[PDB]
Amino acid sequence: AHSVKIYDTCIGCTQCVRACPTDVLEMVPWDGCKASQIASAPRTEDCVGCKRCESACPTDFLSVRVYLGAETTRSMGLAY
Amino acid sequence: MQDVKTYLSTAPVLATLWFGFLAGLLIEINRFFPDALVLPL
Amino acid sequence: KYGEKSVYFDLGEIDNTTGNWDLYGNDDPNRYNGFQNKFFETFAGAFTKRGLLLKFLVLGGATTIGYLGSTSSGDLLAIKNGPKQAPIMGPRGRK
Amino acid sequence: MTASYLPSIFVPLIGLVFPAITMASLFIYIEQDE
Amino acid sequence: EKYQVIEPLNGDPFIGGFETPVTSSPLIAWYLSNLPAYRTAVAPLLRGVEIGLAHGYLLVGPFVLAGPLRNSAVRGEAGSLAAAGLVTILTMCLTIYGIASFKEGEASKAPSLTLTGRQKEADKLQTAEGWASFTGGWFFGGLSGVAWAYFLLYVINLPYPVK
Amino acid sequence: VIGPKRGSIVKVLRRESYWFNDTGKVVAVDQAPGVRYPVVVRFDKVNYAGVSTNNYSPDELEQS
Amino acid sequence: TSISDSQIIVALVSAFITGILALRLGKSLYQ
Amino acid sequence: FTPPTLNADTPAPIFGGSTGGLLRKAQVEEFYVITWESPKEQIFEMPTGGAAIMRSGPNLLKLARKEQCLALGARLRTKFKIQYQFYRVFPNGEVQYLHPKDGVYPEKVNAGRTAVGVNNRSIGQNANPAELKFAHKQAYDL
Amino acid sequence: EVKIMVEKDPVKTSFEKWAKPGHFSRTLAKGPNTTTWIWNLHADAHDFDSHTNDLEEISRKVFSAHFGQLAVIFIWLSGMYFHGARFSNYEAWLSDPTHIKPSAQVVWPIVGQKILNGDVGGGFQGIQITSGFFQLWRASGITSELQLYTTAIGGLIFAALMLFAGWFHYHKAAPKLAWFQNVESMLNHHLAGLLGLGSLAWAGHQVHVSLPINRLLDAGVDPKEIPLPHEFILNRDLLAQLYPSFSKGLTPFFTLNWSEYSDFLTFRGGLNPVTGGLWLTDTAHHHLAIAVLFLVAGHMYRTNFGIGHSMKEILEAHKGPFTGEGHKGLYEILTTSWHAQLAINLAMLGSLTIIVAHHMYAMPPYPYLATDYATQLSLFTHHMWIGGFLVVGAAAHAAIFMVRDYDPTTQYNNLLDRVLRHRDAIISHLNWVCIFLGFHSFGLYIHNDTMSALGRPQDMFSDTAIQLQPVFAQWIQNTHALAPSLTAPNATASTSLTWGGGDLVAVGGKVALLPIPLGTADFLVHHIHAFTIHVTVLILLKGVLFARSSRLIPDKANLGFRFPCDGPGRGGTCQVSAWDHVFLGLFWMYNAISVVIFHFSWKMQSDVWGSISDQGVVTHITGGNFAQSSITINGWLRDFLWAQASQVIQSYGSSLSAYGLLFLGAHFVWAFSLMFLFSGRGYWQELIESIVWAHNKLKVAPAIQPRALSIVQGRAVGVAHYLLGGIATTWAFFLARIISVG
Ligand code: CLA
Ligand code: CLA
Ligand code: CLA
Ligand code: CLA
Ligand code: CLA
Ligand code: CLA
Ligand code: CLA
Repeated sequence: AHSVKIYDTCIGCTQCVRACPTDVLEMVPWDGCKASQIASAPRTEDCVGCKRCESACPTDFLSVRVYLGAETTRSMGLAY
Repeated sequence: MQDVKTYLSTAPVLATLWFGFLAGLLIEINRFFPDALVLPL
Repeated sequence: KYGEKSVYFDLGEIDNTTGNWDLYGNDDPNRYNGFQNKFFETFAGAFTKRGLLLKFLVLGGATTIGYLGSTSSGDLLAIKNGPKQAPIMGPRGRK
Repeated sequence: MTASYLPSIFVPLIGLVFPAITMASLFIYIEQDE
Repeated sequence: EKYQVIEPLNGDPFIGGFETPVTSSPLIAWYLSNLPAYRTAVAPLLRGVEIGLAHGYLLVGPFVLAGPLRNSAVRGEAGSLAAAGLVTILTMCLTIYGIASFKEGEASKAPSLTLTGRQKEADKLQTAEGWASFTGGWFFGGLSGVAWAYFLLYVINLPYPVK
Repeated sequence: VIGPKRGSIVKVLRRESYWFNDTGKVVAVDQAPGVRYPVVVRFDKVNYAGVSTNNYSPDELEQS
Repeated sequence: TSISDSQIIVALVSAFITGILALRLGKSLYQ
Repeated sequence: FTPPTLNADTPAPIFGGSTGGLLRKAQVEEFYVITWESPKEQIFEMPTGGAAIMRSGPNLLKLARKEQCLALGARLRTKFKIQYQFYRVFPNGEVQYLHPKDGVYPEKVNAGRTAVGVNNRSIGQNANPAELKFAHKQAYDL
Repeated sequence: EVKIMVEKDPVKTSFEKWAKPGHFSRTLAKGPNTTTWIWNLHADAHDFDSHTNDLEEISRKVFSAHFGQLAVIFIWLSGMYFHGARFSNYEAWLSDPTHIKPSAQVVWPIVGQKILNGDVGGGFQGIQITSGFFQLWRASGITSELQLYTTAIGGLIFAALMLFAGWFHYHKAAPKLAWFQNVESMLNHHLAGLLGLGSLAWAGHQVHVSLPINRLLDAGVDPKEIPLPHEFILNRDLLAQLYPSFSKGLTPFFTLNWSEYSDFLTFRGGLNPVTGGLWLTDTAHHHLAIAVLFLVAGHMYRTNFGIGHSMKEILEAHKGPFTGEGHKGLYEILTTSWHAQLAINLAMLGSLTIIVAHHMYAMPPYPYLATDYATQLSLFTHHMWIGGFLVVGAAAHAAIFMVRDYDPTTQYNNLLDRVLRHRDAIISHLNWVCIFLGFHSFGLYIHNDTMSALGRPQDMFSDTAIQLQPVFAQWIQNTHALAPSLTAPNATASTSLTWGGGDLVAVGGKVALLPIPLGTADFLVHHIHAFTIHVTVLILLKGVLFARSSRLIPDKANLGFRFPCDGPGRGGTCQVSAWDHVFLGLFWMYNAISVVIFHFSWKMQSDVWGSISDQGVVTHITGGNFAQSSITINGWLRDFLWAQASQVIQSYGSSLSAYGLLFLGAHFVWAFSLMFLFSGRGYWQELIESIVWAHNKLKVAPAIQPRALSIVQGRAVGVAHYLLGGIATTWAFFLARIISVG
C-alpha cells in the first residue's frame, strides 16, 4: 500500500496515532526525546493515504511522512 | 471614546473614510477640471 | 446457529453470515418439454466461445455491412444517390 | 473518383468493424488475470 | 410494536438491503423466480433461447417505426435488419463478457444458498461453457425472434393498430 | 551544557525549517544524554500549521 | 490524369505490407 | 498477551436494517467484526448510517471496512467509555485479531513493540532522486 | 404554560467589544497571526451556534438580527419611496402611462455619465426603472408625490423603530428560551394576527382607497381633480355614486345579505381591458376571503386556554406500517434546532417566490403592468433567481442541521432515521432519473441539431416532424378555459388569458396577454426544466443525506459541515463535505434558473408580447419563431443569444450604454471566477512566498503573514464570482433588449 515513514525529529506526542482512522501507527519505546517514545507504522498495508497523521504532527516539518502509491483494495477505501 | 476611536481606526472603517475622501476629491477635481487627456504645462 | 438467537455471525455458515443468498434462483428443472430442435440447431454457438462464434460474427458482420453498403440503391441511401442539382458555386467566383 | 464503390466498402469497415475487433481484443486483453 | 411491513434482508440488519413489497412480494417474487434467467436447473442454452427470442421480438418494433427508412417501402426490412445487427453486436458483447469473466475448468461462483438455507446446487450459467451455451442460444433466439416479428408484421400482415 | 544559553537569540540553519534564516528565543535545552534535538526555540511568527515553536540540535543554531 | 485501379491495388498492397511491418515493430517494442 | 478468539454466540445490536452494510466484497474478499462489552441498553449511531441499541453485555457487529470499525470504536471509547476489539474475517473462515495487537491501545507506549518505518535522520536529509537514477528504490527507503 | 418571559439587562450596551473584532469566538479573539484570520472574522460573524452552545443566547441573537434586517428593509423601502417622490416622473406617468417610461433615478453630470439620463418622457431625464413601483403605487391609489414623501418618512420612522426594538430586545429585555419555544402561540399569532389581520387591513385600504381612485382613473379623470382618499372615507355619498352598495352601509355585512356587496366584491377574473391588470374588486374580495381564512386558521393551536391542537400530539399520532414511529421526535427537532426551521422556511419561501414569479405574469395584478414588458421580464427573472437561491440555502441549512444539530439517541426508527437508512436507494433512483431525463431531453435537442445539419428536417422532433405534443398540459389548459361554463359557474372569465378562449387584451397598441400555445418546443423545454431540477435536487439531497457519513468516510460528522477534504487517500476525498454539495448545487440552480428565464423571455417575445394594429393584426417582438427555432441548440444560439443580443452590444453612446458596460463587466467577472474555480491553493501559496521574499528584501513584509485563501474559501469566491458574472450578464442583456424593443 502506501509508505509511511517516521523521522528522528519526532517528539512522541502521540497526536499522529490518535488521528489515524485505520490504526496504522503506534507508539514504541525510544530514547531520542523527552517523551521516551517514537511513532512507528508496522501495518501500513491498512493505510488509506488521508495524511491526517501529517496534519496532527506539530514539528516544523513533519516527523511522519506519507508517500502514497500502490492503491490496493484497502488503500482505495472500497466497501464493494 | 477610547473604544469608539479604536473601532473607527479599524482597517475597514479607515479604508471607507480614506477612499471616500479620495473619491470626493477626484470627483470635485473632475467637476472643475474635466475631460483632460494632456497635462497642460 | 444463524437463527437460534439474535446472533448473525457464524463461521460454520459463512454464506448466511455474508449474505450470499439467491433471492429468486428457482431450481425447478421441469420448464420445457419439446427442446430437441433447439439443441439440434444450435451447434455453432454453444461450447465454442472464442473460436467459432466470434469468428463467424466478425465475418458475417463485415461481409454483411460491406454487401449492404456496396449494393444499396440510390433511393434507399442518399450518399450513393449523388448530387442532382447544379453546383451552388462559392464567393469571389471560386468554384 | 476511379472506384466509387471503394469508399462505400472501406468506410463501413474502419467505422464499425475495425472498432469492434479492436475494442473486443483490448477488452479481452485488459481483463486477463494471468 | 406495530405491523412494520418493511424488514431487513432475510432478517439480517447488517446486509446492505431491505425487504420491501417491491422486492419480495409473493407475486413479484413468483414472477422473478420463473424468469428464464433465474431458472438455474434449466440448461443455459434454452434460457438463452427464450431470452433472445423475447428480446429480438421486442427490438424489431422500435427500429421499424423509428428508423431512417420508416417512410420508405423497405421500412420493415430495414428495421428487421437493424434489429438483427443489434442482436449480433450484443452476441459479440456476451461472447467477450464470457471470455473475460469466466475461465475454463473453474467451478461456478453463483450463490448456491437460498433465503431459507436449502443450499441448492450452484447455477451453471456463471461458467465458461455455461455462458458459451447461453450466448449461442441467445444468438439463435434473437435471430428467430426478429424473423418471427418480421413475418407476423409484414409477410403475414396481421392487423395491428400501430405499425 | 549542550547548546545555547536559555533566552538567547539564535538563528536557524535547518534548510527544511519554516524559520530558516530567522531569529528565535531559546526556551529550554535538555541535558539528557541521547536527545537528538534538545534546544527549544520560540518564534515571533507562526508557520503554516500555526506552530510558533520547534526543537533543534545545537549544530543547526548559530548565535545571531 | 486520374489514377487507375491497378494503381489503387498497388497502393493497397503497399499499405498492407507497411501494416505488417508496423505490427512487427509494435511486437518488437512490446517485449 | 494471548489474542482472544471470536465467539460465534455473541448477540448483535438491535438494528432495523440499512442499505449501508455488507456487500459482495464481504463474501468474496473480506469483512470485519467488532465486539464490545456494554453495561446497559443504550442507543448508539451506526457508522454506516442509522441508530441501534447495544445489548446489555457482549455485542457483535459486522462491518465492511476497517475504517468503520475504528470510527465506531472511537465513538464507543470517547462517549460510552467502552473497550472494544475487532477482527478481520475471510470467506474461508480465517479470523485475524487486529486492533489491540498486544492488548494495549496504540496511543499508549508499550514495551515489546518494534520500531517499523522509523528513520534515524531528519526528513530534509533525504537523498536526491538524481543520485538514485535507474535504481529500483526510493529516497525514503534508505 | 404560554407566558411572557424576559431577562432584564443581559448585555451591557458598550463599545468595548467593537474595538475587539473577533470577540464572538474564542479562536478569533486572540488576534490576527495570519491574513486568513480576517476572512475568518467575516465567515463566522453570524454563525451564532459556533459562538456558544447556549440556545437562549443564540435565539436572542437571531431575534435581534431579524430586527436589524427589518430595519434595513424599511430603510430600503423608504429610499424607494423618496426617490419616487423627488427623482421620479411619477405624476407625468400618471397623466400618460402608456407613452411615458417609468424613471426614478437621476445621475449626476460628472464624467459623461449624464448620457445615462435618457429621454424617458414627461419632461424628465433619468434611468428607466423596471421594478414596477409605478404600477404598484397606481394600484394603491397614490396620485401625488406628497403621499410618497409621507410614506418615506414613515418608513424612516419604522426603520428607527425596528433598530430600537432590536437594541431593546438584546440589551434591555431579552426573551428567554421558553418564550421562543412557544411555537403554537407563534403560529396562532402569525396566522391570525400577521397574515389574517394584514390581509383584512389591505382589503380595507382597497375598498376605501384603491377602488374609487382607480375607477376614476380608468374613466379618464385627470389625477389632479380626483378626490383624496379621506374625502371618499368621509363623504360617503361621493363613494356611493361609484359603488351604490356603500349606501347600504354595513347592514348587509351583519344581516348576511352579502350579495348586496356584489358591486365592489366581485369574482370576475380575467383582466381589466382599460389597464390590462386584474380587477381591484376581485383583489379586494380575494384579500377579504384570505383574511377570513387565515383568521380562522390561526385559532387551531392550544396555547393556554385549552381548545386547540398540540402539534407534538398531532405528529406522534401519524405513523404507519411502512414507517416506524413516523413523526416522532420531530417536534423536539423543530423546537430545539434553528437550522431545521431555517431549512424548512427557506425551501417554502423559495418555492413561494417561484410561484409568485409564475403567477404575476399570467395574472398581472397591477395596472399597466402587462404592457410594460421590461417590468414583467425583470420581475419574473428577479423572483426566479431569489427563489432558486432560497431553495439552495434550504438545502445548505438542512445539511448543517444534519451535521451539527442531529442527535441519534432521540431519533430512532422515526422518519429521519429511516430516510438515512435507505439513502442509497434514494440516490440510486434519483441518479437514474437524472440520467434518463438528461438523455431524453438534451439528446433530443442534439438529435434535432444533427438532423438539421444533415439536411434531414423530416427526421427532427418538431411540429412539422415527429411531434411530441404536451397533451396533458393542453388538456389542463382546455379544462381551465371552460371552468366558468360548468366547474365555476359564478365566474365571468377564466383564471387567466393564458388558458384559452380567443380573448386578447391590448392596452394602447400593445398586447397584454393572449392564449399561450404549447407544442413540441414547450414539451422539450419543460422536460429540460425537469432534468435540471432533478439534477439540482440530486446534488443537494445527496449532500444532505451523506453529510454525517458514507462508505468512503464513515466519520464525516466529526469532520464538520464546512471542511475541504479528508486527504488524497481512498483515491481522493475532494469535496466530500455537504458545503461542497451546496457549492455545486449553486451551479446547477444557476443553470436551471438561466434556462427557465431564457425560455420565458423567448416564449413571451415570440408568442405573447407584441403590437396590435387598428385592423386587428398582431405582430410579435420576435415573430413566432419559438415553435421552429427553440427545437435546435443552434436555434437558441442564433435566434435568441445572437439575434436578441444585438441591442446590448449596440447600446454604446446612448442611455443603455451602461447595460453594455455591465454586460462586458459581468463577462469579465465570470471569467475571473474561473481561476478560483480551476486553481488550487499550493500554487498560490508558493507564489505568495516569492512575493513575500520580494517584500522582505526591502523590509516591507507585514507582520500579519500573507496566506492564500483556504480551499473552501477558494470555492466560495469562485462560485460567488461565477454566479455574479452570469446573472449580471443576463440582467444587462434582458434589460437592454427589453428596453429597446418595448
Ligand atoms: C494517415 C493517413 C491517412 C488518413 C488519415 C486517411 C483517411 C481516410 N481515408 Mg485514406 N489512405 C491512406 C492514408 C490515409 N487515409 C493511404 C496511404 C492509402 C493507400 C492504401 C489510403 C487509401 C484509401 C482508400 C482506398 C479509401 C480511403 C478512405 C479514407 C477515409 C475513411 C477511412 C478509411 O476507410 O480508411 C481506409 C484507409 C486505408 C485502407 C489505408 C490504410 C491506412 C493508412 C496507411 C494509415 C494507417 C496508419 C496511420 C498512421 C493511423 C495510425 C492510427 C492512430 C495512431 C492515429 C478517410 C478520409 C476511404 C474514402 O475515401 O472514403 C471517402 C477509401 O475508400 N483511404
Ligand atoms: C463512422 C461509422 C459509421 C458508419 C459507417 C455508420 C453507418 C450507418 N449508420 Mg451510424 N452511427 C455511428 C457511426 C457510423 N454509422 C456512430 C458513432 C453513432 C453514434 C452517434 C451512430 C448512430 C446511428 C443511428 C442512431 C442510426 C445510424 C444509422 C446508420 C445506417 C444508416 C441507415 C441505413 O443504412 O439504412 C437503414 C439500415 C439498414 C438497411 C441496415 C442496418 C443494419 C445492418 C444489417 C447493420 C450491420 C450489422 C452487422 C451484422 C454487424 C456489423 C458491425 C459489427 C462487426 C460491429 C448506416 C449503416 C441508422 C440505422 O439504420 O441504424 C441501424 C440510425 O438510425 N447510426
Ligand atoms: C449604539 C448602540 C449599540 C451598542 C453600543 C452595542 C454594543 C454591543 N452589541 Mg448590540 N445591538 C444594537 C446596538 C448596539 N449594540 C442594535 C441596534 C441591535 C439590533 C440589530 C443590536 C444587536 C446585537 C446583537 C444581536 C449582538 C450585539 C452585540 C453587541 C456587542 C458587540 C457588538 C460588536 O462589536 O459588533 C459590531 C458590529 C458591527 C459594527 C457591524 C454592524 C452591522 C450592521 C448591523 C448591519 C449593516 C448592514 C449594511 C447596511 C450592509 C453592508 C453591505 C453594504 C456596505 C453594501 C456590544 C456589547 C453582540 C454581543 O453581545 O456579543 C455576544 C451580539 O451578539 N448587539
Ligand atoms: C432580496 C429580496 C427581494 C427583493 C429586493 C424584492 C424586490 C421586489 N419585490 Mg419581491 N419577493 C421576495 C424577495 C424580494 N423581492 C420574496 C422572498 C418573496 C416571497 C414572499 C417576494 C414576493 C413578492 C411579491 C408577491 C411581490 C414582490 C414585489 C417586489 C417589488 C417591490 C415592490 C414593493 O414594495 O411591493 C411590496 C410588495 C407588495 C405590496 C405585495 C406583497 C404581497 C405579499 C403576498 C405579502 C407578503 C406576505 C408575507 C409577509 C410573506 C411571507 C409569507 C409566508 C409566511 C407564507 C420588487 C421588485 C411586488 C412587485 O413585483 O411589485 C411590482 C409584488 O407584488 N415580491
Ligand atoms: C399579532 C401578533 C404578532 C405579529 C403581528 C407578529 C409579527 C411578526 N413577527 Mg412574531 N411573534 C408573536 C406575535 C406576532 N408577531 C408572538 C406572540 C411571539 C412569541 C411566541 C412571536 C415571536 C416571533 C419571533 C421569534 C420572530 C417574530 C418575527 C416577526 C416579524 C416577521 C417579519 C415579517 O414578515 O413581518 C412583516 C411585518 C412587518 C415587518 C411590520 C412591522 C412590525 C409591526 C410593528 C408589527 C409588530 C407586532 C408586534 C408583535 C407587536 C408587539 C410590539 C409592541 C410592544 C410595540 C413580524 C413583524 C420575526 C422577526 O423578524 O423579528 C423581528 C422573528 O424572528 N415573531
Ligand atoms: C433566511 C436566510 C438565511 C439565513 C438567516 C442564513 C444564515 C446563515 N447561513 Mg445560510 N444560506 C442562505 C440563506 C440564509 N442563511 C442561502 C439562500 C444560501 C444559499 C447561497 C445559504 C448558504 C449557506 C452556506 C453554504 C453557509 C451558510 C451559513 C450561514 C451562517 C452564516 C455564517 C456566515 O459566514 O455568514 C457571514 C456572511 C457572509 C459570509 C456573507 C458574505 C457576502 C456574500 C458571500 C457575498 C455577497 C454577494 C453580493 C450580493 C454581491 C454583490 C455586491 C458586491 C459587488 C459587493 C448563518 C447560520 C454558513 C454556516 O452556517 O457555516 C456553518 C455556511 O457555511 N449559508
Ligand atoms: C455541457 C456540459 C456538461 C454536460 C454535457 C454534463 C453532463 C452530465 N453531468 Mg455535468 N457538470 C457540468 C457540465 C456538464 N455536465 C459543469 C460545468 C458542472 C459544474 C457545476 C457539472 C457538474 C455536475 C454534477 C455535480 C453532476 C453532473 C451530472 C451530469 C450528468 C447528467 C445526467 C446524465 O448523465 O445524463 C445526461 C447526459 C448528458 C446530457 C451527456 C450528453 C449525452 C448526449 C445527450 C448523448 C451523446 C451520446 C452519443 C450516442 C455519442 C456516443 C459517443 C460514442 C460514439 C463514444 C451528465 C454526465 C450529474 C450526474 O452524475 O448525473 C446524474 C451530477 O451529479 N454534472
